[PDB]
Amino acid sequence: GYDRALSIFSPDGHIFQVEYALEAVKRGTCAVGVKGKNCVVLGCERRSTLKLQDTRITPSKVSKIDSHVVLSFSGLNADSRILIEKARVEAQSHRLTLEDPVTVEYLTRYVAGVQQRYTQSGGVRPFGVSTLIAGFDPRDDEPKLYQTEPSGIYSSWSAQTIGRNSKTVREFLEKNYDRKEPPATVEECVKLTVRSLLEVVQTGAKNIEITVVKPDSDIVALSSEEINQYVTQIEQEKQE
Amino acid sequence: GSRRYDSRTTIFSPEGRLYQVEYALESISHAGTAIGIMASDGIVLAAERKVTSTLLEQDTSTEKLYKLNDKIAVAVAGLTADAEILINTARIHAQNYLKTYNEDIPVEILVRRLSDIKQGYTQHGGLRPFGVSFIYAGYDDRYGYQLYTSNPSGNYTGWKAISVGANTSAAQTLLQMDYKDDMKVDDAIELALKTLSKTTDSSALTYDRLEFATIRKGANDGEVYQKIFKPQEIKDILVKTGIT
Amino acid sequence: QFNPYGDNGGTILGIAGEDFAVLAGDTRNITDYSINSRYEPKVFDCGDNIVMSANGFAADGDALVKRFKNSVKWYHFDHNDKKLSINSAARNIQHLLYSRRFFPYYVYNIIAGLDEDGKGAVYSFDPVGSYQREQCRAGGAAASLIMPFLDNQVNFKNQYEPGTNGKVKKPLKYLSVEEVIKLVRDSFTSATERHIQVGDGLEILIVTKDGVRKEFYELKRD
Amino acid sequence: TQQPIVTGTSVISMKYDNGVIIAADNLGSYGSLLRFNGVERLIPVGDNTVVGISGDISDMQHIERLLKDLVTENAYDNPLADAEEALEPSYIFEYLATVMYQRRSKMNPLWNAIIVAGVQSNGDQFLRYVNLLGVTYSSPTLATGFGAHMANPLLRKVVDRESDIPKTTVQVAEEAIVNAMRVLYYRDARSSRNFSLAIIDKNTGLTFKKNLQVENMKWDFAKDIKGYGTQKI
Amino acid sequence: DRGVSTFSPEGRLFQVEYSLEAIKLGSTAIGIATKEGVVLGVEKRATSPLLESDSIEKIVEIDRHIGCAMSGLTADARSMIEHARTAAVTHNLYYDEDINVESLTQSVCDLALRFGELMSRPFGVALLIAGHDADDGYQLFHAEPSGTFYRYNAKAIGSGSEGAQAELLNEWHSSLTLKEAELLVLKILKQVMEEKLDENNAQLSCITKQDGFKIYDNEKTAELIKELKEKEAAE
Amino acid sequence: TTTLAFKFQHGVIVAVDSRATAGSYISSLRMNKVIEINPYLLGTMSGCAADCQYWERLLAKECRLYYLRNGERISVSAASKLLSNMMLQYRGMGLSMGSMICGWDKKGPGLYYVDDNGTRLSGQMFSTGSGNTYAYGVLDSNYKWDLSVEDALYLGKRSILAAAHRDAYSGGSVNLYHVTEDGWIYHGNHDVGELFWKVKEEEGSFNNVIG
Amino acid sequence: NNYDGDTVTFSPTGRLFQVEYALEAIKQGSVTVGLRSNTHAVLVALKRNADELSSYQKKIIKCDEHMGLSLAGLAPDARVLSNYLRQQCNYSSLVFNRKLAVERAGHLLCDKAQKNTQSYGGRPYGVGLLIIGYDKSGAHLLEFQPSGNVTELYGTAIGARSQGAKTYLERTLDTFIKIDGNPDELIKAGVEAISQSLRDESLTVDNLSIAIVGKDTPFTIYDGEAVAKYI
Amino acid sequence: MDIILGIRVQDSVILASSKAVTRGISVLKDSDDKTRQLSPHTLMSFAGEAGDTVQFAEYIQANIQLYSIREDYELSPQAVSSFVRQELAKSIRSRRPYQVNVLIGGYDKKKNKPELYQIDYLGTKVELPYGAHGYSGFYTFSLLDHHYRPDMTTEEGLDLLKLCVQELEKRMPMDFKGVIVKIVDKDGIRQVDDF
Ligand SMILES: *[C@@]([C])([C][O])[C@](*)(=O)[C]([C]C1=[C][C]=[C][C]=[C]1)[N]C(=O)[C]([C]C1=[C][N]C2=C1[C]=[C][C]=[C]2)[N]C(=O)[C]([C])[N]C(=O)C1=C([C])C2=C([C]1)[C]=[C][C]=[C]2
Ligand SMILES: [Mg+2]
Repeated sequence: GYDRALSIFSPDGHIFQVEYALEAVKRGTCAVGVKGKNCVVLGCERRSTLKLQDTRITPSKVSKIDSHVVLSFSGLNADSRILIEKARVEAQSHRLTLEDPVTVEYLTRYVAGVQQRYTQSGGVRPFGVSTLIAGFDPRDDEPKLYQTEPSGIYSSWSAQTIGRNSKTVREFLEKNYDRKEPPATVEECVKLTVRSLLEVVQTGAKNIEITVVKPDSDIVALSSEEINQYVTQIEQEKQE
Repeated sequence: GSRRYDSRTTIFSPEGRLYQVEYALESISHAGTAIGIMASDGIVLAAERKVTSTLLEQDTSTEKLYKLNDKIAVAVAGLTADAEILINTARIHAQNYLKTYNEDIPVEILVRRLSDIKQGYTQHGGLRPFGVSFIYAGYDDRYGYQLYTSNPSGNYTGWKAISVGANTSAAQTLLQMDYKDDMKVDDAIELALKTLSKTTDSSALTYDRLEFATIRKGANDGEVYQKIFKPQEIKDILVKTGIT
Repeated sequence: QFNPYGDNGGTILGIAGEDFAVLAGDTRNITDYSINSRYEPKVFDCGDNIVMSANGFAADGDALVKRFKNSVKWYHFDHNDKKLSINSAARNIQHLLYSRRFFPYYVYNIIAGLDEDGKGAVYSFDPVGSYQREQCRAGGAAASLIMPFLDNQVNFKNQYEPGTNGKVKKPLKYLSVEEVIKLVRDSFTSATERHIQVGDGLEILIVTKDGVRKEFYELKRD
Repeated sequence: TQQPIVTGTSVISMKYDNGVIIAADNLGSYGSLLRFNGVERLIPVGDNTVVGISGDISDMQHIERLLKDLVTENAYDNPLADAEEALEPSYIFEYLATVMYQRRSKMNPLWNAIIVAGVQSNGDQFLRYVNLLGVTYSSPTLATGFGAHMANPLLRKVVDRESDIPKTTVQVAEEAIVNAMRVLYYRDARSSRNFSLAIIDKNTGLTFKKNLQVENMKWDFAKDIKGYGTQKI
Repeated sequence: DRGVSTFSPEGRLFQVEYSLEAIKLGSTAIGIATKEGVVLGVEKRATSPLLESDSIEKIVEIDRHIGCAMSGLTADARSMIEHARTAAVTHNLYYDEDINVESLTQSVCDLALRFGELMSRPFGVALLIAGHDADDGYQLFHAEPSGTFYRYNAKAIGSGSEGAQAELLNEWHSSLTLKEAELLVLKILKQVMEEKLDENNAQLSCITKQDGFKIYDNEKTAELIKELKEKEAAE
Repeated sequence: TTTLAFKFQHGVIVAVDSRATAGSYISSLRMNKVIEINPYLLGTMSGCAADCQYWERLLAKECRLYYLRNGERISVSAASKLLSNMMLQYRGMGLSMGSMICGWDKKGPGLYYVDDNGTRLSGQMFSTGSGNTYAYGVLDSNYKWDLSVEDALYLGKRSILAAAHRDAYSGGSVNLYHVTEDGWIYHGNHDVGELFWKVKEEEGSFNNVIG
Repeated sequence: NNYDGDTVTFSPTGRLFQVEYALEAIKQGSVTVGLRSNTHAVLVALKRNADELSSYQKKIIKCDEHMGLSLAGLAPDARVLSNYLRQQCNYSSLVFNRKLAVERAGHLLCDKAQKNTQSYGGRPYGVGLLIIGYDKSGAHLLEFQPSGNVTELYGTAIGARSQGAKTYLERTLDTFIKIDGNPDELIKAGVEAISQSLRDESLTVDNLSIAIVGKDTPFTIYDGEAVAKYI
Repeated sequence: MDIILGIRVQDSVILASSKAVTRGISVLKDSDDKTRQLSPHTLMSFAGEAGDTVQFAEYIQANIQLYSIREDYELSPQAVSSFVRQELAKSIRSRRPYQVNVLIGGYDKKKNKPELYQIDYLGTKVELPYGAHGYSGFYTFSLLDHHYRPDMTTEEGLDLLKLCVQELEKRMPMDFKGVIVKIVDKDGIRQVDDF
């Protein structure tokens, strides 16, 4: 079998293949995650270079791993499918062996472990993908939001963004998001998520996707018109 | 040892691109243009054969349009030999699904499977990727008529109208201009041929330089029919639309 | 058809004292109605103040003891010459036995020594690996002859105090090493009389804080 | 799992003051057929060890080759192969015992009963038994098959325990062995008159005697025996 | 290119030496061993204020009597911790006892050089393994990706290591109490850290014979930080 | 053997005998048929002694690793399932094990029966071993949810006594346990010989027996 | 230069540079001395520390009751090779009821090291070993190099500044060989030999490591206050 | 385990399954639920060798749930039944086959029709208006042959089911401790708590 060590250390102590995988994430469309008091919202950019697209059947950016956990990403689209499939299999495997659905922290730790494994296994390259994993643990009303990256490190975030121009939207979130008082309602949480994407997106038409996840496996995706109403209200307040 | 001669096909560039995937796409850009157009009452697949000869046996020839099952077909752009490897895998996958669930395979599931195979060659194994881009035209009872494309990266996307191969930039602009959502198959047939006629590198578009196919609910009652056009039938539709 | 098992007879006895322990066993080795050897040692010093005897099918018994002695050696290598405690040896032996759950070591194993508090300890095993710490245990051919005698004379079972008539039990006073050896010798002398596979010789290994000592006694050779 | 085909019967042995004696007949039986009459079942290993084998002859020939190869392998990169690092009886026995027990544990045994007789470097007598089950034991007298039932009782009258070994000379021990071989010829239906005997002494070394015969046999009393009860003529 | 298990002309494995450079870029971790216990402390180093700092888990329990702190490519430590926990509990299964700290450390270090063309590269993380057993008492070990492990009275790893190690050189003595060690870790962490040390961006932990391995609460550490400030202002 | 376990208002009672047999020979008078997996988890043993000890001690390893990974105690449901999945690996290979996994977790007190076939059942009351029928008779007629800790301990003790008396392959002594939310509590070793005569006199039961 | 990328490549002059680079790792290692008489064999090792807070890296490893070695270079490689020796010593005992000859132990190490010098992908061992032992042909001392070369010697030394101790033993050859039935005097000669390789630092209580094996003496290691006698 | 029944009426599928679990000569449980929800509108009851039944059912459940998540779509009862049949047909020639018989009751939301599939351990699939496994059919099929209509209501289906259980309780030597009854219709799966 092909055993070639592709991910290796350089004289300065860097693993270039893992670092170049982060550059693939930088190229990917922007993804944002914001957790409110009783919910988490996942926002995603859709680049408008591709029109004549069939939005019914085109792979959505946010993916359900289980009925209570979702996963969005930035980076190589094909790579993300492999992580999502593995995550979905592990979620059912956990229910089957332990008789409880996975916690969001556990699912994140598994996906992060897969990414790490691909940084020190022979004949494979790292995943060019960073993920945002969000949801609610079974019988728990505390929101969960985690991030992973090609190296395999993961951590919990009050709010976070990844992908192209993520530096800008992170700048926005750092000054706008208050820890002492997070978005109390769904509206406030979605509004803040849309506002953050409007710093980068371009047009607020079909370029913004929003997915709201609430406790007890209550997950819904907002439509174009529903999002467009947020876009309208934000700019009308801005004209002042 | 052997390491000396390894090209390392599955690595990132400093910019975060996959070298071999990008170079495979460069190969595909020189291949004959293939177009897919989805209408409300069917799908059209049109494709241009590359600089043919008069001594080529056209009626028994197939380099662009292939049948995966009774409901799904593909247009090819790139290395034909590479495409046939994948096509036969897709045909088997469709039959496996039918044997397991006793239902025809949904279009997307077949597309995802093939795209996952392409993905694998970019991440592990140390082998060159498949130099192939597909346009998938198919029907199922969930989403109805569907157009997809996949490329050597293993990434796939859904489309109302799309082109692959040579002159896709020019072709996509022409399709974006004249395409409408309430369009019908007969109109889509005309759009596909008109787009090829303007984007072609050849002097004139003729029947012997084309492969054509439609997927219609224009079959007797609630069912779907695949029509791979014969040379004489391509000649007739070229006269009908007013190109020759 | 090939039968991979056999019966080499023999009988063993382990008794735990207050600050000592004994592991005794006869030295006769047999097949069917023949004597192979009148003196074939069956109880072994395995190091770290632990004695061991695997009674039953001698080939499996020798293999197990050999493997445990090896396990003690590698325990020193891997854990900085740390002394293998009797409880740790017992648990290790369980895993040696259960590694052959589906093709068992056909032996009844007993080990003896001192626990980490300096008190006498005996552990006893079945062929598949169930074990437990005991005060008194006879194993092998004449085990059923000896155990009841030990229940009576070591744990004072069914013995009460005269005058009370069954109301007050005989108190469980501790036994000295000299008293235990008397019970061991009488157990084997009695077993030799009524069991054909028992006889020839008796070898006893006594374990104290000072080390491992041996005592040998002749038995009837018929 | 197999069945033994061509077989060799008893191997008998005993310790004496300065060494050990071992003996075995030269017959290779094929069931009740006394098929092969020139079979050597005592196999010397160096000048300090004799391995006596009973049971399946095809497996004996295999063991014979393992021992021959063992000597070859021990000499490799060994300047002291004919001195301090020569093969000892205890090394040879433990090797065989390891092989026998492994083979029984794979349910494919070498269908034999083996006695390894020899003298160690320090002059100590070595005598140990091993068989198809991997069962091992040592005793002042050892015998396989019928020998265990008939020879041991006679040999144990000479050396009944360990303390009798220094009191037993080579002449007495050889006499006992030769008498035992006669008794086996009288009473073992799978035995022969012709046999081999080996003595390994710590002073005089290895003496290997071939083409020995059972002699001084009593048959004359047979003439007087008539019928099975009431018959007089 | 070149082999992964290649020796340099100086007699060192290139990859092992390069992994050590990655460890120098990692966040600071400090360990101090005393006769009353071993203290482990780490710099969390959050990349952003929105990152919930309590999810940064750079101090980890291996067994009740063994703890562990990490520095470098911390993702690489997860499989090492998993192996350590398995080794610790497996030995308890086989021998009905706690495993020696040295033996646990040796088991972790046996993974180190299992790389070639097994895993494709050495680990890019160093570990401070602290614990207690009956034979050798309170112990602190430094496990490297070279497969080598040294025992230490006190040790610092990470970006501010050589500066911290020089400070530990002067401060450590054989009669240190547990409380004194706690303040000493906090003092040196505060010295080498970029950002100002508080209960949210730094974490303490310890291992004692009685209570075993414990990670300190942010409320408990906050008091020790306040106690440190006052005693430094006292002279 | 005889083992039992039942849930009630104040947790779960666990009672077992201590006899071990090799044919008709009583090999052991006092064998521990309960395993202390952790301060809040217990496991009973019936069937092959070696199988019970090995696999339930291996379960404790796996339950312990759960705590280290998740920083939290494993549920009774999950622990019982790990064990049943172990049994399912050696499917038809000849293992003989019957155990009840007893404990307290976030759902409250938990009780699961698990055997060598892989069967895994949740329930209020279980009894395993050669004498389970005798124990069930006493349990079924005297069980309530509203039992006091003192009365519940006695019920499980008395139910084992019933089996120890009638079943030839049950006896020796009774080992009692009580599981609370603060953990399990050992309630001693009780010799059946002494316990029988005591219960006979105090209760008035076993009238047919002379003493 | 162009021929040092891997172990599978000879240079134009017939040299194996990866093996030579592995040999270099031994020279960087701390000094260790080996010597023997007709009755006993002794190892003396200068242990090295990382700093004042650190412990002193152990240099001597026991392989059997009658055999053991001292290391110089990559310590993990010594652990692998000593583990192999432990197994081989143990195979000889379990199968042949025979203590492994020291000479045969050297032949086995040679062959194990050699395989790593001829195959692609792997690497040579980066450690040197001094093996002592007492077998049926008396006391023995071996020197192992990761090139594969194993040599039987009266005395030797390997590691940094080992040339000084090696010269001393070459002068003392006739004296220390005759030290029969006197373990303390043989150790003294070893301690005096390793002292010729010291600069700046001297032999302290937690610095020095000694091991001995002989006629009626199992392989035992002396560390800590057990070697204060010889300082 | 023993008795599992199934009946397909006008607008729903009803499954009845015994509550008893026996081990040796003792009934360990009299409230056991011999069923698993494979999807919101598909229920599978099971009966066979001890241990194998639950392991197989949960394995099928996991696979269908995995499919549901992957495609964000519920498989038709027909598709699920075919998947289950293949797994059993695969199993029967294995080293150690899974000895499990199942009934799959589902409501097809596309066709707006209830569907009942009977599959035995060999992988023998049949679509039926009513079905059973083991000896259950011997007692009950004569009643079902007589009384069954395809236009029956759910309430009439339950009444005919009661009559079947009464006949079983009268003529079987086996005490199966009553049945748990579950209904599968357009609104999903629910349990009849009083039967
Ligand atoms: C009843 C006593 C059964 O009669 C009960 O189920 C006990 C359970 C038990 C659990 C843990 C520990 C001890 C007992 N079972 C046994 O005692 C079993 C029953 C049994 C015998 N053969 C058999 C059984 C079960 C299934 C298949 C086959 N008895 C044993 O396992 C026998 C083999 N063990 C012993 O006799 C000895 C043990 C254990 C032991 C001995 C003998 C000696 C020293 C230590 C331990
Ligand atoms: Mg007798």
